Amino acid sequence: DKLWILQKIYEIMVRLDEEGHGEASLMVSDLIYEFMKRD
Amino acid sequence: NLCPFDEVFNATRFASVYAWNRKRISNCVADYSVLYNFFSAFKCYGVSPTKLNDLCFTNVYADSFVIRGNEVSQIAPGQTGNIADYNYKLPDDFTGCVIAWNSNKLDSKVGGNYNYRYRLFRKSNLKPFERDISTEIYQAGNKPCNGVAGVNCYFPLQSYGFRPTYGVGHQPYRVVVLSFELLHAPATVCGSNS
Repeated sequence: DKLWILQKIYEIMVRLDEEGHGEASLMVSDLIYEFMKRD
Repeated sequence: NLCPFDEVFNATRFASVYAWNRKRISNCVADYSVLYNFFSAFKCYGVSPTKLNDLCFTNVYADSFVIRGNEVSQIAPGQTGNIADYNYKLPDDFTGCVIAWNSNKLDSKVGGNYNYRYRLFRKSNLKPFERDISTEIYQAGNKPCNGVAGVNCYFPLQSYGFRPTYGVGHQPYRVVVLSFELLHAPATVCGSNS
């Protein structure tokens, strides 16, 4: 399923923001967009 | 009776892109030729700003919001991306002007400016000039979310969290979109050389 790896990616985005890595959080955000834009 | 372009470009607060602001401008005269300096970066997809001073329109709409620097290229006709699809969408036949400028010193904050957000999840693309300000939990899987974020149940908006130390591609940019509407009605917005 795509749901597990999506959740893990989403959790990395959240963790990066909580630890002050905001810029890197935005780059992971872009990956979420591109991933869900697929089939 | 001059058009209030100063309240648009030089405004203190700017909206988030998901809740982009629209200011209807009418019943006034404006000098579009001075808009080459109204720091900036602008592109008109219809006639030049000089020819805009010769034309009149029923209403002029000014849309304004903040996004990342690397997302400004999405504020153009025929573009796709996170912003174009889910936040602010221009039609393929857009013939107005797009103006954007770096706003790092105003919209970034040490520790992060969490006021500005964008929509990351949506069940379909936006139609041109559609606005979506809903905050329903996006259900990515088949289990219900019951109105609370959790596994595969994501709050649909994400913050940019702008910080002064971001790379220029990730710094905030204030964007102003001018669209020119000609209805079957008195054209009450004219240029300088009209």
